[PDB]
Amino acid sequence: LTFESTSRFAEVDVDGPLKLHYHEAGVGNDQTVVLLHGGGPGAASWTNFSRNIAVLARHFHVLAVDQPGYGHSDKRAEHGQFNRYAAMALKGLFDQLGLGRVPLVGNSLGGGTAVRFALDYPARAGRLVLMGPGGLSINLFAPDPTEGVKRLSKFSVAPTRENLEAFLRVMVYDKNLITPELVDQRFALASTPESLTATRAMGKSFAGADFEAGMMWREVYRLRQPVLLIWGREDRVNPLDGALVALKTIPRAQLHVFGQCGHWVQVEKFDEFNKLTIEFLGGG
Amino acid sequence: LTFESTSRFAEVDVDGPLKLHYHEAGVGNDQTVVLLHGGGPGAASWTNFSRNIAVLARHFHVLAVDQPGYGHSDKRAEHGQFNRYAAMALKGLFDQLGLGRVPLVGNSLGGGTAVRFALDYPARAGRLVLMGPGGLSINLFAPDPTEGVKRLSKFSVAPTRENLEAFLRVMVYDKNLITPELVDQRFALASTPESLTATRAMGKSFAGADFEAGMMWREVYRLRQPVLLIWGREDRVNPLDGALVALKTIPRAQLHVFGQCGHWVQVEKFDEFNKLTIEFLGGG
Amino acid sequence: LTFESTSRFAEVDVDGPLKLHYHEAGVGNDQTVVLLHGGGPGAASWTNFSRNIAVLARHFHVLAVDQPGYGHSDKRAEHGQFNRYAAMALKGLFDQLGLGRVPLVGNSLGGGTAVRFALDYPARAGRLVLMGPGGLSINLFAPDPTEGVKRLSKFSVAPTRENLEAFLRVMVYDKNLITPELVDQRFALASTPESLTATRAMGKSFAGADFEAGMMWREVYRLRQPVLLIWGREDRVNPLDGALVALKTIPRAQLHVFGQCGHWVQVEKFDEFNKLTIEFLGGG
Amino acid sequence: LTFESTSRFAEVDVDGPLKLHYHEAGVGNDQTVVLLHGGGPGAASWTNFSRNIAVLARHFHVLAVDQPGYGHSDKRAEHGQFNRYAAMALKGLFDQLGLGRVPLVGNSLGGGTAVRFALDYPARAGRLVLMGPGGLSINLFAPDPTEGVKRLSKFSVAPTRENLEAFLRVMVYDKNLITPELVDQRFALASTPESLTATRAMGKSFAGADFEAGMMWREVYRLRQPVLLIWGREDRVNPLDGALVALKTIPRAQLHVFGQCGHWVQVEKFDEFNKLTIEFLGGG
Repeated sequence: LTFESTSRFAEVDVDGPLKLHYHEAGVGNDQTVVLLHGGGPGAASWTNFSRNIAVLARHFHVLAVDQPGYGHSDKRAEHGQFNRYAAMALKGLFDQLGLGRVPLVGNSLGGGTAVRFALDYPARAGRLVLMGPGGLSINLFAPDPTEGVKRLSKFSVAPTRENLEAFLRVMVYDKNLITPELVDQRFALASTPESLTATRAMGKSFAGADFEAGMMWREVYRLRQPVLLIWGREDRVNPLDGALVALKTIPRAQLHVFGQCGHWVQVEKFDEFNKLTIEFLGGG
Repeated sequence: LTFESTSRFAEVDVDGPLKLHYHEAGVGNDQTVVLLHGGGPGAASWTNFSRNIAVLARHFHVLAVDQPGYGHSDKRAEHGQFNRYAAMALKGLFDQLGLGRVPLVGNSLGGGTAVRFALDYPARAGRLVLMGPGGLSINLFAPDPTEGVKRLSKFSVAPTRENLEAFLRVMVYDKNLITPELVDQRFALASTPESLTATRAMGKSFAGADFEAGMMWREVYRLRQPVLLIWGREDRVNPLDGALVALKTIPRAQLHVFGQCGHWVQVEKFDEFNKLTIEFLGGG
Repeated sequence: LTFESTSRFAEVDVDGPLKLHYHEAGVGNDQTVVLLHGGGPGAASWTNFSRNIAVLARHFHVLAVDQPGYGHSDKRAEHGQFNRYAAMALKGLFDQLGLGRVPLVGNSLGGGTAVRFALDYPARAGRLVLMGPGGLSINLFAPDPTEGVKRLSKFSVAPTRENLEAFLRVMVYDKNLITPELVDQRFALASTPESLTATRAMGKSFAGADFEAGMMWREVYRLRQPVLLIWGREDRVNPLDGALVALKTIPRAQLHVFGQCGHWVQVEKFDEFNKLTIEFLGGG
Repeated sequence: LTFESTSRFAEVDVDGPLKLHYHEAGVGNDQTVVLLHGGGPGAASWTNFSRNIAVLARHFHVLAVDQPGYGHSDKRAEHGQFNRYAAMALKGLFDQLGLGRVPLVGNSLGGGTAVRFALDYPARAGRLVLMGPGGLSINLFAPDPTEGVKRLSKFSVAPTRENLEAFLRVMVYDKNLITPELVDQRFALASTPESLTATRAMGKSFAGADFEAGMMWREVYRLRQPVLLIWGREDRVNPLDGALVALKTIPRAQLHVFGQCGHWVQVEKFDEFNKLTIEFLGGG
């Protein structure tokens, strides 16, 4: 399984044609699952889930979608509240691919997209696995913006290799995961004018007319499906105190916290993450 | 300054005439403040604030209002979401007394009413002092219903002196405050058939069409005034974990927690509560 | 597998001969695990883990020990801090059975025993699975004693069927688990003079010369092994706020919270509990 | 009331002579209070409390003490656990001035020193006011080291004006308080070779034999006096989650949180902090 063998494109309508890149694997399997990556500079489906896709493709039909603004999906300069926009894109892709009800797996911004989609198209969303998700999280103790969010912002406004590497280092517990290669590739993707325009448009979509769409901690008491919250104890971007309202108000919630783990849960606890996900989503 | 010398009635309009009983003192002072008691069986303005009224009336024009369902105020068999209903009553009283923008002090249910008023009539509410408020509180750790709320429900089903005294015991840290006289004064009001009709009417109001009006932890981010949250560390009705969302999301929040203090803060910590409130509200 | 086929006895020295009852199964397997039940009236190894033992005996050599004061183990009227006493008993049993390093699974009082044993004999304790454990838990929000602890206490002082059934009902989320049969058997065991003497001696062992042995939230930063904290979101005896210091200070900690689950985690989430335990403890 | 008019030295014994510099005012008043500043680079009694000293000296006999390692106090290259060391210095000063039992006000590091003193010399410490205290704080949600503490460490390694100004920025909510004058006054003290030797000596002291002396969240259950914990809601050094164990386990705790306030509470919320402190300490 490679970036190229799994690579696919689809065009959907969100206020016009919109091209979504995604990765597909496990086409023989009967349960489809959708993976949604996080929102940091240079984030994409393959770079964020590359290894998880191989493992999960043994049990499920995996669709790992590059969210609008990211990877090889379109990077419009104008859109509404990012999660609402990304959820409409995904709904376009569900209709095109003929999907019914599908479980969703989302990290950070992708978690928020998964929840916005689950609230807006309740019949189409199955079980949710959310790794340090944005939107449903509300930092009851941490001053906002957090250190990790400030380092994300600083890169958007001063896109240097040094700012990118500062962000990558607060994303993980074990800083030896941040190789000079991984910084080289993320910087190259992240610092293109189109990726920098997309990040600014994403970051400033939260303060707009439909800003309440991002405040999903107000809404998640409406979810009826089982939801697995997964947190790295040492997450500096979306810290653990952000889990509490979702854990309290989602009727069929569970929470798994990993010690010695940051924001990149699916990489830093690769084996334990994949086993939780396969078991919670049934087993394919 | 007695029950009799301070007693007042007003007839206000809430889908028809509604008699409110209240207590008024410090008519000599130019700064008005409204006190709103909690929703415990047999609660009323004088039994819950009698001694606070005397101290506060040195500095302020004090209106302590028996909420609908309580004391000598009308006890309708049917109404909407209680806080919405009680806030509309209060709005009626404000127009009749020609009050402009007035600070509000409120314990538990009357704290929820204060907030519902401050949200629904934003120009009419000043600084808020809220002691273990209901509605804007959401217990992130405490399983609902709490031990305190189960005792409130039990009295509603089996209205005996014993069930009233079990409720009063979990309302306070120092159980010696629960005198046979206080029990006799609460049980006299609590056990009238009008009072018992008002309690069921209230329970029904939280499950009805406008039930979201009760979930003010989703809305307090909209409050523009200074808000003093006051908690007893040992509150068994609305425990301390219920303060966190309001403290995070109210821009001009402050929190004061008293150790060795339960749900009846204005009495358990009389002198400290009176001094905090006088200072926070600007001293007269 | 039955109460009788698995039943075993061993005599150990703790300030004199002490008889411990325990249940043994999976003698063919190579990994031993020790199960330690909770401290509520009538609690025992078979009644608390009966079904889990069958499942876990497929992968491990299960030793489910009746803690001193419980089941068919001795019920002395005098001992030191209960967890220290129970940990010395278990150390006696490890030596007698020729065990080396063994993982431990403990609910509530048994969790505290497992931790006290892991701190006092560090080489003998493997991975720990702790379900709403006592001792390492400190209720940062919940007033102590909790509702569930009060109902435990009330039974010890007024051992009626009605008090026992009140305790059993706050131990679980789904109150239909508390059958008239389960109340009949627990009451019969719990209300014997020897079981009532043991419970009082356990309950009053926490306020004695070695009281600091019970305050294990001060010590768990010394644990070096992986530890799985498991909590029912709706636990009313040892609520979730008690997890936070252990989750923070144990280096290799994880936390799994189950929504719609009380204190009897291993029964109320039988399948999800057994799968977490088998996976965390390796797989046998 | 100036730096010069209030300046004092005492030579005390801590394994040998130790010069402490302090500021004294309100020699007219019979109730003494000691103020202990935080451990930020270039912190001292006058830069951290100058204006508080003037207000407090209307009511109290104020001693504001430059802790060892700071201001004009001795800056030894080696010492034990800092708080233990600083508390022994303070004990020396108490005996020389013939102080009996005196209340203590302390921010961050000086809050830890206040508590270490109150534990180690229980008869000599009165009421404690503690603003974002270190040592008794343990961050149940915030990954350690916090953003604030990493900036303190970074200055220690690369002592530039820029690194000092980055530290000051995360110390306060209103960044306009960080004037070029304050930066110049802190950077003057911070960048001396004695000061930079005192910072490393301090870091080494937290990893040494008596490192537990620093973990006072394990010991504050022993405090018998009233304790006012004061927190800025936006403290990025010692965040609000660090208050919870101390608030739970100090019998006579109170907590006051200010919204729109960081780590420098005595200045960010000058008038409210001065009024709380004067009232809590008994008004003179």
